[PDB]
Amino acid sequence: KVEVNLAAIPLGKNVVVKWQGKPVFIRHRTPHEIQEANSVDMSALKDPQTDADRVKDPQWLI
Amino acid sequence: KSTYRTPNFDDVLKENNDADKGRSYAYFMVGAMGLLSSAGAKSTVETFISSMTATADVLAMA
Amino acid sequence: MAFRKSNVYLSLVNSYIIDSPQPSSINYWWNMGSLLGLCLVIQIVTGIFMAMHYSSNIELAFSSVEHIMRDVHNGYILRYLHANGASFFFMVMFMHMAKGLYYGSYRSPRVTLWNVGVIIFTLTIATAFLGYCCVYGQMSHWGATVITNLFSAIPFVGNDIVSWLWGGFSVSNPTIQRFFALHYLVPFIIAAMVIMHLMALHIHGSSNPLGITGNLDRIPMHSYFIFKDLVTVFLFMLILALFVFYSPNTLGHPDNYIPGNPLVTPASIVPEWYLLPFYAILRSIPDKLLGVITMFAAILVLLVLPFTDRSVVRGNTFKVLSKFFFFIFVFNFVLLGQIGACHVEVPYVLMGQIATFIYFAYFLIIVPVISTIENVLFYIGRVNK
Amino acid sequence: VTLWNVGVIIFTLTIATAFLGYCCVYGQMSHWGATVITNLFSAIPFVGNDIVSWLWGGFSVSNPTIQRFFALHYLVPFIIAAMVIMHLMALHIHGSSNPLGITGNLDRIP
Amino acid sequence: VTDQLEDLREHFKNTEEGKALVHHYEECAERVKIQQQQPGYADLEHKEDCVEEFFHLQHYLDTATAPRLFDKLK
Amino acid sequence: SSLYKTFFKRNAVFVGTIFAGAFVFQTVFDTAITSWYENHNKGKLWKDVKARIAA
Amino acid sequence: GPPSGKTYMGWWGHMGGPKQKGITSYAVSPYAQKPLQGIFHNAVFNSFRRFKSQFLYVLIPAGIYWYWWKNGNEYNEFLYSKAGREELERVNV
Amino acid sequence: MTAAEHGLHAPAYAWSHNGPFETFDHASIRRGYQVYREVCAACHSLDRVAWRTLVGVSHTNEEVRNMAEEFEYDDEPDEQGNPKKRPGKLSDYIPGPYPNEQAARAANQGALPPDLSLIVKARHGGCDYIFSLLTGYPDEPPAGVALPPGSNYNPYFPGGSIAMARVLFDDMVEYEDGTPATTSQMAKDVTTFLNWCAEPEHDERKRLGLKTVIILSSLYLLSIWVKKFKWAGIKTRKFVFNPPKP
Ligand code: HEC
Ligand code: HEC
Ligand code: HEC
Ligand code: HEC
Ligand SMILES: COc1c(O)c(C)c(C/C=C(\C)CC/C=C(\C)CC/C=C(/C)CC/C=C(\C)CC/C=C(\C)CCC=C(C)C)c(O)c1OC
Ligand SMILES: CCCCCCCCCCCO[C@@H]1O[C@H](CO)[C@@H](O[C@H]2O[C@H](CO)[C@@H](O)[C@H](O)[C@H]2O)[C@H](O)[C@H]1O
Ligand SMILES: CCCCCCCC1=C(O)C(=O)c2scnc2C1=O
Ligand SMILES: CCCCCCCC1=C(O)C(=O)c2scnc2C1=O
Repeated sequence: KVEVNLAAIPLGKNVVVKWQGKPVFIRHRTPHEIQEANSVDMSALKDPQTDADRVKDPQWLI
Repeated sequence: KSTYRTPNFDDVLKENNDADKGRSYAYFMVGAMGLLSSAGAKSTVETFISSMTATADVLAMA
Repeated sequence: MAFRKSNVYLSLVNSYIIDSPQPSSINYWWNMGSLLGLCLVIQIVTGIFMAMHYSSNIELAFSSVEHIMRDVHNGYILRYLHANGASFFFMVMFMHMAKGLYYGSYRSPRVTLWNVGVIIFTLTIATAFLGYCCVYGQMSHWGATVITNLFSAIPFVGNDIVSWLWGGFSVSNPTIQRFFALHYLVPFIIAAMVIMHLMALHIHGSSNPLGITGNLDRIPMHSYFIFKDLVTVFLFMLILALFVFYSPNTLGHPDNYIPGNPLVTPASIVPEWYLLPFYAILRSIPDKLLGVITMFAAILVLLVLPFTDRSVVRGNTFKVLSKFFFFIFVFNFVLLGQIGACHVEVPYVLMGQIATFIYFAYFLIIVPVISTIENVLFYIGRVNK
Repeated sequence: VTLWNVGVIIFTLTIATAFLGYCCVYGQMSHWGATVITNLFSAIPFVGNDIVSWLWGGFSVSNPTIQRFFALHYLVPFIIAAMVIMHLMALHIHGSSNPLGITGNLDRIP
Repeated sequence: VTDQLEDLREHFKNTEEGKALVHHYEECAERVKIQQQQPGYADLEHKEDCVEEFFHLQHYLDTATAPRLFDKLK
Repeated sequence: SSLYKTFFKRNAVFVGTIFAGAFVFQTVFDTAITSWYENHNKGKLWKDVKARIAA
Repeated sequence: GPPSGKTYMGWWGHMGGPKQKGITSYAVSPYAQKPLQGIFHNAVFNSFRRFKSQFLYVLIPAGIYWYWWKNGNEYNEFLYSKAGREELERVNV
Repeated sequence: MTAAEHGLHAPAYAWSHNGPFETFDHASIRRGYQVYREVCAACHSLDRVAWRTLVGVSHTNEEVRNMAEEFEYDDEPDEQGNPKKRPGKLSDYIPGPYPNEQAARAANQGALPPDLSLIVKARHGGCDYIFSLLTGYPDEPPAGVALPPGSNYNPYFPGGSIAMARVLFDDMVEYEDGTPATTSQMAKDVTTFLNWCAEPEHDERKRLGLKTVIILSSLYLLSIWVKKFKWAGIKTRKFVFNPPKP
């Protein structure tokens, strides 16, 4: 069980942490990135998912 | 053709003025090959065996 | 009779190495087999001596290899010999295989001989790979990760076989330790397989460059071929020596001098040169399952050749169309290798896809079509009615 | 006779194998056994103590010793296997003997 | 003393070939700063750089200085 | 070549003479090589550097 | 021993070939032959012949593959330079 | 792939150790060690190198002993169990500036200065690359390059953005042998010393190679001659056919 301090992560930066020997990605997304993510049609994805189905808070991709 | 009439070998035969010419060369060749081979075998064997001797990192003088 | 004939043990040696009747006309292409035995010995010997100083634990593996490099007397000679030897093992194997392809060595009555050889090739690939993982460098870790994941492609149980193979959540300490145990085991299975290869070879004997019978003019293995084998054995050693002492790392990857890291995969991954053609084939199929199936098929397709070769004569010596296409196949293979070393970028992806097509088409379309056409040409060029 | 002599070689190889395996546990008995058996070679005049420091790979039974013993314990069993094949080859030329000590050629069964 | 590499680089930046190369790079740098001062540079997704032109220069320099730099060092 | 017939006389060289020669060769050759090698790299070796040092 | 399966190769004295008759071979001891040095003047212009008949079967397929490789490479270089960033967006995705 | 991503190709400098018959220059190794101690050691460890390996290579037995003793290592606990320190001995390994990975990143904006023990073998380009990287920092990045805060530009490094600033400047080291410590002279030195760290067997390996190649070459030539002799009877063999009457 790993704890990451989000308050420490900058704006448009990528942070990587270890959890069960597997790498965990965490990106603090910019407002533009959040739009790019939620403005894509399902027909363009081989594995259909809305950005909403994947992130709880649009600011944090985990 | 008659089997008693031996075909031409002139192009191959050495004009025998020195009978033991080819013998001396062949025997020298084989001999040098044996010499260098034995030296190599000795060096190879020694290389493997000495790899079992004390390593550089364990010869500490307490 | 002579003692070498009557003794239970010596007669085996006599029949295989001394009195064995060989076709008088075989050329230097027939010297690769002995060279392959030599390679097998060099790999086993240098491997056992290094095993004396090696630790399989994931926390010590990399450093123990450095220990072999820096502290063990003549240690670097052992490692560079073992490492460069693996490469030379494949260079010689490809030539052994190509020689068989060109002369129709795979044809009846040597089918069993050819099939056992395919099994050996597979076992050798598996062996070298496991050895590669023992260094536990950056390439090692990701290779161990990719190859073991290859099994997840199997429907239903696939991901299970994988966690099983790993012995945990990911490539870790149970993985590398079982890989070392396995790397030591497999070479002895290859040895046993090499004996079966030789048994199958002994019943009908070697073929020859003319592709016809050798029964009318044979000469003893002893003297003639023992001394001819010596010529290539020394040449083989000279060249290996040049790499071992003068350019030991040219056939390796710099990323393997960096300890494995579970969280970071190198920006540029280029597998072992002898796996590149297969890596390119894998990469050319935009589907996971189909990708691995086609790669494995690139090896198994070798089994098809005895049936698709429709010719009535053995070998390409007297065949214009077959010789030409034989070389298209050879250079296509090299191309596949070159594509494998490049990035997945525009001109390369399509080139990779076409080369893959050509590779399989050689066995399934070109050979059967061409051999049939050549059969007919041979006929109508002499029959007067 | 050949059948019997190959068997003696196998017996020796088996003793050597079990002993090396015994040393891999590295318990109290292991360490002293590794010490005693390797010292057995110091009995050889002149070079004897050298063969020993060589076998140990150092000043005493240590990390170079146990690691080479493991490598060796893995190797030898495959040599026994090859020796077992030669044993069987020698057995096949004349066949098994029987409790009566005489010929079996007049009445054999598959 | 003055650094042997910088000495050789300077000497080569002043040849007919080197001047031609600094010029092409210069013409790029110029064209770039003009694009930055204009409105909307921040949002353009087509911002040009002169790395390519810089690399050509550096390459020429490397080609000329590499076989000579060590004859001057100890 | 009569030079051969003086030492071995129409017979090949025997193992013993081969082994004996091999031991001689191993020493002579190694000295010849180490010599040529060190001379070729004169000025670069530690031997050479140790002389230019005084402590 | 147990009966053995029929093969296409025998051993000295029963190799399996057809009955030979009429053919007569001749040979001279290697000991009586000119020491290895005559493999020139008489055996030099004759050599290299067994490659003047073959090089085409090797050269053409090689040539074909070399040009194909060089073409695709030079195209790649262009695509990733400045001049080709426009065509790159066209052929890429 | 764009040139900026691959990185500028390092050119070929004429290293005195390039060539089948060439040894390292031990004077250069010696100087390089000083540059490492006075500049690099501040952020880079050299974990795989043991003090003893310096003896007879770049320093005397005495010199290395003095150098090792300036550092402290954990000794075996005392008669009562309390931990205690101890000066260094030849058997020890050269110590690094940081106690752990986390402290190493903290002192470098979050970047991790890699261990230099194998650096020369762990990068395509080898010596040419290390040297080029060290002496290739431009005063200003090329026009248009948006360099991230805390980063530096270097064309030889892939992607151009490196977390290591230029650290070599003219005369920042006083070479004990008198040599002018220009930035290129120093880069040339550390790199040579770093090559030795990664390939300590170098000089010896090439000597053994010369012996090995001469014997095998000779053996190869000799075998050809022997083979031809042994084959002469078969090679010159001649046949004649006389059709048997019915
Ligand atoms: C701390 C202030 C440093 C000093 C002093 C030197 N180096 Fe360094 N180095 C440092 C960091 C933070 C990094 C990481 C760079 C990154 O972006 O990851 C490095 C890296 C290197 C490398 C590796 C570069 C690579 O190709 O990956 C090398 C080869 C290197 N450094 C060499 C080097 C030498 C020889 C130094 C003394 C002359 C030196 N560095 C000083 C931080 C610091
Ligand atoms: C224990 C005996 C042993 C045997 C038998 C053995 N190896 Fe290894 N091999 C090792 C060890 C130990 C290593 C790790 C040291 C090293 O990297 O060389 C290794 C490493 C390797 C590597 C990695 C080389 C590198 O880059 O460091 C390859 C490839 C390899 N073996 C191939 C082979 C092949 C092919 C064979 C046999 C046909 C073989 N090995 C047989 C022990 C063995
Ligand atoms: C995919 C095929 C294949 C592989 C791989 C293979 N062989 Fe063979 N081998 C053959 C064929 C077919 C022949 C018959 C050659 C002929 O007579 O035309 C052969 C013949 C031989 C010969 C006889 C001499 C010669 O070279 O023609 C030896 C010895 C031999 N192989 C050894 C080996 C060894 C050792 C290995 C590897 C460890 C090996 N082979 C792997 C196909 C293979
Ligand atoms: C010191 C002697 C010796 C040893 C040890 C030895 N054998 Fe035997 N073995 C013999 C003799 C002698 C025979 C012949 C028995 C007879 O026919 O009277 C024999 C016969 C056999 C037989 C035939 C059936 C039987 O039991 O009589 C087999 C199978 C066999 N041995 C297997 C092995 C294996 C497996 C090993 C050990 C790994 C082994 N032997 C070790 C002496 C030995
Ligand atoms: C019909 O045509 C033929 C033909 O039949 C043959 C046989 C050959 C000749 C070639 C061969 C016979 C090749 C054969 C090769 C093998 C049998 C290799 C078998 C392989 C092995 C790896 C053996 C296993 C070895 C070991 C278990 C021991 C090694 C380890 C040791 C000694 C450890 C020692 C430890 C310590 C502490 C000292 C031809 O050239 C040929 O051409 C026309
Ligand atoms: C794998 C380790 C390699 C070790 C070294 C390699 C083997 C070297 C063997 C060297 C010498 O072995 C030697 O060979 C020559 C043949 O050339 C033998 O000679 C014999 O045959 C020759 C040739 O017809 C006769 O002239 C001679 O009178 C006869 O004694 C000699 O009696 C033997 O003693
Ligand atoms: C016949 C089996 C062919 C093996 C193909 C796998 C090749 C292969 C990959 O696909 C890969 O992604 C990585 S990452 C590090 N090494 C490798 C590697 O060897
Ligand atoms: C055939 C070999 C017989 C082995 C005899 C050695 C027996 C033997 C000892 O003599 C000894 O002192 C010790 S201390 C721990 N283990 C042993 C042991 O096995």
